[PDB]
Amino acid sequence: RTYRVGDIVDIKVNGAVQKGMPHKFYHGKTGVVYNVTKSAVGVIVYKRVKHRYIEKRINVRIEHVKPSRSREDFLRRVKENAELKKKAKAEGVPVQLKRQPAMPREAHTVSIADNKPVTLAPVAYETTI
Amino acid sequence: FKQAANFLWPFKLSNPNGGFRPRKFKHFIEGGDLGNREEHINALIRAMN
Amino acid sequence: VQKKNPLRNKQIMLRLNPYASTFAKEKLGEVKAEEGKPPKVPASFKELLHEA
Amino acid sequence: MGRLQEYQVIGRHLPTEANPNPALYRMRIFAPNEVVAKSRFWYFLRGLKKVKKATGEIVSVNVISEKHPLKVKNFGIWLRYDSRSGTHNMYKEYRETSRVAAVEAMYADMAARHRARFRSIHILKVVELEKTEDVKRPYIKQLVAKNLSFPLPHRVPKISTKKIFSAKRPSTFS
Amino acid sequence: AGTINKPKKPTSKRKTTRLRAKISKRAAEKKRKERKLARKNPEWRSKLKKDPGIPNLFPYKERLLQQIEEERIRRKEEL
Amino acid sequence: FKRAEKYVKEYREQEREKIRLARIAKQQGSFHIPAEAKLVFVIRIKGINK
RNA sequence: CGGGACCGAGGACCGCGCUCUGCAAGGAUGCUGGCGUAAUGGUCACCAGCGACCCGUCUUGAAACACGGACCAAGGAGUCAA
Repeated sequence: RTYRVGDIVDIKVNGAVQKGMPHKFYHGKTGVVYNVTKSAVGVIVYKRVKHRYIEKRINVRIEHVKPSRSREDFLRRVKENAELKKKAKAEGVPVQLKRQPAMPREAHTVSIADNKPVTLAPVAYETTI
Repeated sequence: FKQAANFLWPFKLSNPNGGFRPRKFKHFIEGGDLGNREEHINALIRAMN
Repeated sequence: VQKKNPLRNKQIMLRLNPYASTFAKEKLGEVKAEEGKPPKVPASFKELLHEA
Repeated sequence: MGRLQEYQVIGRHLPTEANPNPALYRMRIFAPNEVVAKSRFWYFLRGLKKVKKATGEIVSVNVISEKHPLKVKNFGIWLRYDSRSGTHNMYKEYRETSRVAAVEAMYADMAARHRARFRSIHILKVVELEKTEDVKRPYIKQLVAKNLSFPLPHRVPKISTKKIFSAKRPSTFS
Repeated sequence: AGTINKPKKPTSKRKTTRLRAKISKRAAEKKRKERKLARKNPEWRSKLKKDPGIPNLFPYKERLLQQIEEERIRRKEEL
Repeated sequence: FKRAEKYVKEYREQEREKIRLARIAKQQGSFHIPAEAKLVFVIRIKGINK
């Protein structure tokens, strides 16, 4: 994989080489590529110090760098928003374009005839014996 | 509901008549008054309002 | 000049809600339940309740 | 641990595409209220069936009232309590008129005799001793004895605490 | 001993602030130290704890074992 | 006036509807799981310190 | 439906209203008594209950240590010029 400047990458140092890592803070962090080398890459990371963000730069080998999927959902949602909006304009019917948080469950009825409940104790009697 | 609740100012209640539980800063299921108490919030609303 | 409690002053209740007088006269806070003989609880509910 | 009620709590795993009808689990929980009963029910399922509250639901919460609260009964309680050594089994007996009163007497008894709290006690079984010969403990055996009759020696009279001074020395014979 | 007639100097139960703070710090450092040794504990631990079982003085232990057998035979027949 | 009358009637009907659904499930030998609550009142009972 | 305490802000009318000759509806009025003076009120001294380390400076993160202070009157220290 040939990485390019401006690409957003994830840092995952594979292997159990955590005995002598100088900086374990950037493991699992996501940053922007500014410099490309054959076996190295320059990553811009932002750290939070109290109320402000400080900007740090690291040099990570390509073996610990994978492309990130941060904007995949945004570009995808833009695409079906455009497509369903075109479809809604075609068929003349309103449609929802906004994703919503999970709503509480409604009322429903659970049958008992084939699903008789099992009475449980705080310990299992099979374990007691 | 968003517009109605944001139109409503936050309610400034008084301290409950009869008080809190003896150890106030524990969970409701532990014998305190923090956390979710489900339909038991109505008695606290009567006491504080 | 003075906020008056509508739950203590009936005039503020009638100003904010004209249906309060109709509610009080028709006693809509004391509506009895619908008539009819209630069917008894099924037995299997009782054995499920009292099952050890 | 308070004015306890016994609740039948039935819950289940949330239905999925793989499992459209999950199994239902029923427990008898002695709790002060329904919120505590549901919390203890989910705690026991996390301990046993690995079913979390966030992925499960409560189907039913009901109150189990005593059938005959006016009949004197003997109750045997098999329980486990946690101390600094670890977990221990205990079987105890209580002469009460309801299961909930037996459980409150149990909780007070364990707190008094072993300093065990609510979270350190697990109630495994509460049973009715239907026959007199099923009673094992001597402190219940002496109470279920034939023709039980005893006096009450040295009864201090009940005098109001606001009446500071008395004119005659009280008697402790009635 | 002649404690009744000639008692010695009393042992004060009134704590001092320096002693209370020092004892609290010692308790905190002991908790952190036993947590660290629990993390670096080389002693073998069982995956499943030893369960004591049912007490013998329980009057319905035999019918509980009967319930266990009918449950396990029912499970074996179902499986 | 008419709107308050409608609201009072709706509250009474929704309460009787929940009771009727629970009774129908109990009579048919099942349990009616009520809908989860949609409104929560939250009160801050601890101070602004630490 | 009672029993109790504290409060009376504003000062022609306007408004929302209702039980609509009027009103408990955008903030207290009506009736009555004693006194008309140290009676209310205020100041000073003292007693009583409760509360309350001696100020300034230095130090460090802070206390402590250290330094100054017998009392009073007058004087007494970020000014001017480029």
